[PDB]
Amino acid sequence: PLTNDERQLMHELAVQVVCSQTGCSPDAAVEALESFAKDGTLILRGDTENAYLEAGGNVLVHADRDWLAFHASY
Repeated sequence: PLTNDERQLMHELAVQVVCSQTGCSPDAAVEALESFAKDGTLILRGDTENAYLEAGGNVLVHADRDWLAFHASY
């Protein structure tokens, strides 16, 4: 399972993705992600190779699990 710090890092990467694709501000992107969370479609999951953050059935972020563990723990 993903740790709290790993989930936090995936959320920060998702905010970056939303800002990049929409030109919006980080606060705006956080609001949109929170809307997905309230609808129950903000899904964080992992397999032995990658972690994924999905919003509304679409993958916003995928990160190598070793890279994510390193950057979340150090």
